[PDB]
Amino acid sequence: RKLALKAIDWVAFGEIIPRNQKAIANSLKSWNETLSTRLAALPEKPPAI
Amino acid sequence: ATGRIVAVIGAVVDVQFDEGLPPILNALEVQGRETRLVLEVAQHLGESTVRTIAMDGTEGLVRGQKVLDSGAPIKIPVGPETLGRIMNVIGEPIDERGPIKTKQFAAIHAEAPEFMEMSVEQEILVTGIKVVDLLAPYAKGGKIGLFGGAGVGKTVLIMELINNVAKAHGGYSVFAGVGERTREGNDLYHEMIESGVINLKDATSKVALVYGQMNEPPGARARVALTGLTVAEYFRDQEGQDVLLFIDNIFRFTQAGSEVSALLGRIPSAVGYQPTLATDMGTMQERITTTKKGSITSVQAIYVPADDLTDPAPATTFAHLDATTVLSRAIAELGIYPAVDPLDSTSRIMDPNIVGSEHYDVARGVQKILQDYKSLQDIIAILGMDELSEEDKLTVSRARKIQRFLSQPFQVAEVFTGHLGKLVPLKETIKGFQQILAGEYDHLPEQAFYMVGPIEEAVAKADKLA
Amino acid sequence: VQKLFVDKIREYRTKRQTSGGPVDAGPEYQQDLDRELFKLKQMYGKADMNTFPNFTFEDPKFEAVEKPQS
Amino acid sequence: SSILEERILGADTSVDLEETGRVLSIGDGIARVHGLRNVQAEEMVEFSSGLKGMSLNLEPDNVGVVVFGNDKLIKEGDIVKRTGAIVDVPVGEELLGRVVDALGNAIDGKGPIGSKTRRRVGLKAPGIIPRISVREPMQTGIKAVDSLVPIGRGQRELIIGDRQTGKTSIAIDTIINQKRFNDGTDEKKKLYCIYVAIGQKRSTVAQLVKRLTDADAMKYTIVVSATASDAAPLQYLAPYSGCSMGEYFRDNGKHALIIYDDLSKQAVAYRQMSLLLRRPPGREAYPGDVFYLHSRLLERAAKMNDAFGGGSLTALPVIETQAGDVSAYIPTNVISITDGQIFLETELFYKGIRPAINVGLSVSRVGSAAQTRAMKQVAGTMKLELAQYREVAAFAQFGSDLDAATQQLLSRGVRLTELLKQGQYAPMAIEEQVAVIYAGVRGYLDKLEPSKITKFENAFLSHVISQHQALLGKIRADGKISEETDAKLKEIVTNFLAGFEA
Ligand SMILES: Nc1ncnc2c1ncn2[C@@H]1O[C@H](COP(=O)(O)OP(=O)(O)OP(=O)(O)O)[C@@H](O)[C@H]1O
Ligand SMILES: Nc1ncnc2c1ncn2[C@@H]1O[C@H](COP(=O)(O)OP(=O)(O)O)[C@@H](O)[C@H]1O
Ligand SMILES: [Mg+2]
Ligand SMILES: [Mg+2]
Repeated sequence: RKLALKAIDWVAFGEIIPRNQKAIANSLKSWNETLSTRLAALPEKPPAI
Repeated sequence: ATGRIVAVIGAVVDVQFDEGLPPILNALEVQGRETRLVLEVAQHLGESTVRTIAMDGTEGLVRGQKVLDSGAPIKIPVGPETLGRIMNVIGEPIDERGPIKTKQFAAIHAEAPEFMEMSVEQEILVTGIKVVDLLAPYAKGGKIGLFGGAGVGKTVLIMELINNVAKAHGGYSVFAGVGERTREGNDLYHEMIESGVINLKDATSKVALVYGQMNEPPGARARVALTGLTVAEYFRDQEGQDVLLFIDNIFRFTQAGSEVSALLGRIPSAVGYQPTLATDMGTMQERITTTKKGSITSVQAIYVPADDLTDPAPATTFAHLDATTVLSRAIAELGIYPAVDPLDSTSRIMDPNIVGSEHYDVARGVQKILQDYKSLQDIIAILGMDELSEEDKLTVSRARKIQRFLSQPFQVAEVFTGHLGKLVPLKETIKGFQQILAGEYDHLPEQAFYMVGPIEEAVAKADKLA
Repeated sequence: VQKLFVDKIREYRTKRQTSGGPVDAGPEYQQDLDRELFKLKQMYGKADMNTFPNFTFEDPKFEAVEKPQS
Repeated sequence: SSILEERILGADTSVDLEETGRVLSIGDGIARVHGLRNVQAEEMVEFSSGLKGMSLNLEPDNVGVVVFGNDKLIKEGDIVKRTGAIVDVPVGEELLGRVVDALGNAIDGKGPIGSKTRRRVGLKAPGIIPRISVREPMQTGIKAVDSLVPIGRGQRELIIGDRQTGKTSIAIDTIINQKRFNDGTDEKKKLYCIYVAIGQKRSTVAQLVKRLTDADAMKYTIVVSATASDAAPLQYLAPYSGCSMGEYFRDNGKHALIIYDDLSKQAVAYRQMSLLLRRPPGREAYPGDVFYLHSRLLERAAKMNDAFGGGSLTALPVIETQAGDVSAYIPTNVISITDGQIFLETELFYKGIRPAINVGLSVSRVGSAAQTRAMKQVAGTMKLELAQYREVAAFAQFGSDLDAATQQLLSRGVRLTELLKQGQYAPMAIEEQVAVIYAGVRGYLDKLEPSKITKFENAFLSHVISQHQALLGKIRADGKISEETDAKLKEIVTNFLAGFEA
């Protein structure tokens, strides 16, 4: 079951504060939510033949 | 196998045999007439006596007049030579172009398909009408009803679903006329000859026709609907095609079945109908199915008596449909044509996984703004518009731009008003209602959203008036 | 009716003498078993006998983020 | 092939003297039979061609008989035989996972059902001694049902409303939602289900077996089916046959559930069948005993005491009404047999409340209040906070401004109204319900926007099943939401609210 964990990084991760680059992080967590549970149902193994 | 007439009441001839009683729903041949008179056995009244229902007129019959037994039900000639020909209840050519020569014959009465011959697969049949594409999408292989009073548009709407679906169809087609007027059944012959669907000269015709109109005796209108239903089953089970089927009007299968039920000796049920109102309907409608051998795409026009939807004859048809298009009278007093009730029309495929999750949210989100205009009509009628809030002067002005943007000019209605019939695609209605729900057109008036096609004509009509 | 019990077994054994499928098919069983064999493939799909899955997938390209900082 | 030959050697050709009555008439299903001396009432008689029928009227000259099938193979002068048995259907657990007709013959084609015991369709409801009160819950997974209008086990609850409002879907999320107990370990949390389809076309009942087989729901139900094509004495016999397979469970220990879809189509099959027997009409040409027709059905839904087995039999009758009028003849006769109701409307469905339950009118004799212990905490206060809302929240025209006074309370309702909405064929659990209801009443949502709470729910729910699985297992096991369990949830909602929208 090849799967990685992470840290709790949701609070200030949208507060990256680029040169008015709010969309850089506001799109970044938006990719982060959908990719998490969807790749979890990929990571372990295929079913029986 | 012979017998004599004993009693005659209207269209219920009594007949006594001597040996060889015919089983129920045989055919009997009355000897000594100029035309063909076929009697179909209904009952068995005891001690060698049957009670029959006649297909043509019974005037001129005397008692003792002989009656001969066929041996079989009403059979009609079915096959690929039936296309381009008009028939009646017993299957004789009434186009005066000569006989119909097929290799096989099909009885009028057959059973229903089983449980394990059903097909569940659903799709979407895009038509080109905004009210039907958005709010209540039709399927490809399911029954459709068009409920309406008298003078609302149940057949101008059915002349569109031929003009949009029977042109781009690949398989065959079957039309049936049950109890509606005869000049309309003549303008379907002189509009399918001109437009290449009927070919008088060779075998390249697509549609079949079957006709019993509102001049017949009521033993014929009660059985003409089982005739076009049989020519549209050979093209399903034995040829394997994808057939259409247009029925107008299917109420007269039932209106003319409570005119011969009084004289068979039966106590009447509620408001005057026969005791068996909803078993003969569930035996005619249970054969109009998509199955594992073909697919019939029904479109039936249904009449509601005296503009009442709780009457027992319309309100038992509802369990046999998939889509539903309840039309209305008070809508059509405003001018919204097709006068479809957006709140009363359903489907079984309006679903976010089938119709697509973007479309499903413009669907449910435009009913929400339409209900909230209805729920304030008590206060607006008495008090006024001017005693409302500012948020609820913005579900009133936005839901009067949406009602007007459901009326579309039809192709068959160019000859009435002189306006070009418009067909919209599916993807240009979802895009065109999200720009009324989000609030981009809140400066354009409401006379610009009226009787236009795609949404760019609404800003163009608004460009004209200035 | 054991005299009928023997008479439906003995004309079942005659059916067990078969050469090519149907005995009295003619144009009937040949057309129907070919009409039905299409319908189990028509709305189902075009599939051969033993061909394996042949495709290729491309993943999302990992772009970078430019950031002058401090 | 070996299968046809082995079916023909097992056939028994037994012959005996029958008892036999010549036919005198046949029309529209009724066969007045001369002869038949020693016949019983409600006996099953058998025509010559293979048809079957039930002799209702006895009379000195003739004997009225109605047919289970079709009346065109029957000619005057035929032969009617005697079976010798009041009408009975097979019963057992061996019918589980099938679709059957109204006399117990399979219409799915998986074969002959191997059944061993036969039980009448006209048996009697149990009296006053062998019952007990309603102790247990029945979870539907709907959130407007489980919190506000709970349903015990053994309680007749009426789903009433119009056409195309949600009456079938409400009773099919209930079939799906018991999947989690039926693969569990204890034999007293299961719920075996039964669906009775009366007056429905076969392109709805063959489509509902599809929706009940991807989710593997069909491995624990039975479908008794009498379609609109059937004989009118087969739509009359169907709920009395489906209810008699329910009482294999209840009279042996387990817990059953039964849906009649619907019971306004078991009445017009009694009006027609008993007008052609020349019985005089009552109101709307209904017979005299339509109240006795439904009442002798809805009283078998018992809850037995624990010295008999303790089993239960819930019932969920569906009723279609015309134009939303509840004062009709057949509605009011069945409102006053059931303990509680669920009033489904149309203006709720279209404004957006789906499942469209009128939570104001959906009264329920609460069933000894077997809601559950943790839901009592959060939906006890919810019931009052929603009731406080409905008295005061119907203006649509504002002139004055009282944000400290009124606008705080009506902001608690729209956060709890839009919480109550649900999807379709995805029913929740009870501890996944306690979590999402906790966050609504404890003020932890008044800083959102109401157009984002349906989006807030699924992101919340996916976070707790993934990261907090040992949290929810202490609510389901311990029953209550304890004070230290109140402590742990206080951070999780606020930690997620700190990083929800970013
Ligand atoms: N929870 C839900 N949320 C939104 N829509 C729903 C929900 N449940 C059902 N629907 C939709 O409502 C429509 C009617 O539901 P349903 O078929 O159960 O009504 P019904 O009254 O049983 O129909 P009938 O009158 O034919 O018996 C369906 O199109 C269904 O997709
Ligand atoms: N789309 C439409 N646009 C304009 N007028 C219409 C439309 N549909 C119907 N009408 C009017 O309503 C009438 C409807 O009658 P018709 O559809 O022929 O039969 P029915 O009485 O069964 O509806 C038509 O004569 C026409 O005047
Ligand atoms: Mg018309
Ligand atoms: Mg229903």
